[PDB]
Amino acid sequence: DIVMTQSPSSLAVSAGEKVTMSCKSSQSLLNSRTRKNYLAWYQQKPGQSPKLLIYWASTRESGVPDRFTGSGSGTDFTLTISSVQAEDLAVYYCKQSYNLRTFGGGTKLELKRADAAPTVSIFPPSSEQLTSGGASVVCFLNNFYPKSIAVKWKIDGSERQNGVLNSWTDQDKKDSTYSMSSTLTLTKDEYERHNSYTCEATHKTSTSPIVKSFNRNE
Amino acid sequence: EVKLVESGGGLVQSGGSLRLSCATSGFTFTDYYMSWVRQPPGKALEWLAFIRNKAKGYTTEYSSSVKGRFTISRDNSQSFLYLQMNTLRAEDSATYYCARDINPGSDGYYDALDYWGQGTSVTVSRAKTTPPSVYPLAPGSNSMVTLGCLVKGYFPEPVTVTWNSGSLSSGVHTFPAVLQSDLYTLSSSVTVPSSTWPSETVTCNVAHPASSTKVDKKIVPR
Ligand SMILES: C=CCO[C@]1(C(=O)O)C[C@@H](O[C@]2(C(=O)O)C[C@@H](O)[C@@H](O)[C@@H]([C@H](O)CO)O2)[C@@H](O)[C@@H]([C@H](O)CO)O1
Ligand SMILES: [Mg+2]
Ligand SMILES: [Mg+2]
Ligand SMILES: [Zn+2]
Repeated sequence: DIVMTQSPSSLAVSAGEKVTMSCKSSQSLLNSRTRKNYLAWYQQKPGQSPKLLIYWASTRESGVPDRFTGSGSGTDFTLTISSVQAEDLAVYYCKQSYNLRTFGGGTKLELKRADAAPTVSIFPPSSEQLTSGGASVVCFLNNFYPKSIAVKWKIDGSERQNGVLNSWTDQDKKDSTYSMSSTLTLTKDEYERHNSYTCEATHKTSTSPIVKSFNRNE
Repeated sequence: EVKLVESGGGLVQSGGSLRLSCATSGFTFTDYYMSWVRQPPGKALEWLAFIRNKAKGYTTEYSSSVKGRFTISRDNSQSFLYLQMNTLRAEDSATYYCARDINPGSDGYYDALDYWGQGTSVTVSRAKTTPPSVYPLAPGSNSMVTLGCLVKGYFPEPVTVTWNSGSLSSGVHTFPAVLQSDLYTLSSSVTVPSSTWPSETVTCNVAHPASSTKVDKKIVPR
C-alpha cells in the first residue's frame, strides 16, 4: 500500500513557459543500499499509449528532450518542463516501482494560446438516414479557443433543447485549439414538420451568435 | 525493434470471463518481467500485475484490486503474455495495456515500464452488440470546405475512423463518442481545399471490430 498522489490535477501554460508539477509517495521510494529512488514519470498524449520519460527519479529516457527534468527524493518528486511546446499537451503520471507498481492520478497539462473564433459548419440529414425514418442534423465548430462555448439549436426560430448530443475533442497538439460537435436527432416525421434549422455558437470572441443554417425546402 | 500487441478485448457480460493476449517480439522475452496496466475511459492508469523473468522463476504479483480474480501468465515458446480475467464487473471496463517490465539481471537494468502496446479495449455490460450506421455529411449549400461522417447507434466502443485510408490526416477531427440509451454516436470532420473536392474523392473508413463492421462512405456533393 504505497499511495501516490499528484498536484496539480490540471493547469494551462503558454508555449515557451516553464511548468512544474509534483508527485508524493506515502512512503520513501529510496533504496538506501543502491541510493536509487524507484520513481518514474510517463507522458500520455491524447489517444496514445503512455510513454516513459524519466526513471530513477532523475534519469531521462533515451530520446527524451532535456527540457524535461526530473528531481526529488524519498517521498517528494518534481517533473519540470522548461520552454513548454504545444506538442507537450498531455497527462503526466508518476509511478512508484519500489513495492510492486502504483501510478499517481496524473496531471493534465494544457496550453494557453490567443483567443480564436470557431469555424462553424452545418449539415442536413443524409437521404440514406432519412430512408430509415431518422433525421440527424450536425454542427461542427472547429478550432476555437478558449474551450468555453455554448451551442443553441433553433427550429423555425425557436430553441430546440432535447435530441441534442455534444462532444468536445482534446486540445489539438499542433495549434492548441479545441473543436466541438453537436448533433440534433429527430424522427423523419418531426424533421419534415419544419423548415429552418439553425446552429448558433456563443463564444467570447464574438458579441453576437455565430450562425449557420439551411432550409429543408431548399 | 521491440513490439508489443494486445488482443482479445471485446464485450463481455457482467460476471463473465475474458482472456487477453499480448504478442511480443524484438527482444529476449524470457529475460524480462512483463506487466499489465489498465485505464478506464477518462481515468488514471492502474497497474494490475506482473510476472517475473526466467532467472526469477516466472513468479507473479497482483494489485489488491484484481488479486484472486485475474491471473497473469506467459508462454515462453511463442513469446506471449496473457491475462485471464474472471467474475468481471463494470469497473473492469477499460483499455488494457501490456508493457515490458524490468530485467534486473541485465547490465543495463533500469527500473521502469519502457515499451507499451497500443492497448485492447474491454467493456463489461449486459447491453447487446450493435453495428454502427454510417452517414455522409455534405454541405447543403470558399477556400476550404469541411465534410464529415456520422457514425450512429453502435455498441460497444470502440470504432476507428480514417479518411482516404489515412492519406488524409491533417485537418481531421474525430470527436469522442457519446453514449445515449445503450448506444454510442460519434462524428468525424475533415477539412480540405474546395478545389480538391468534389474533383478528388473523399471517403471515410469506419471499422467497428465488435461487429466486424468495415465501411467506406464516399462524400458526394448534395
Ligand atoms: C536491484 C534489485 C535487487 O533485488 C532483486 C534483484 O535480483 O536484483 C530485484 C527485485 O525486483 C523487484 C521484485 O519484486 O522482483 C521489482 C523491482 O521493480 C523492485 O520493486 C524490487 C524491490 O525494490 C526490492 O525490494 O523488487 C526483487 O526481485 C528482489 C528480491 O525480492 C530480493 O532479492 O531481487
Ligand atoms: Mg484542427
Ligand atoms: Mg417542435
Ligand atoms: Zn511475491
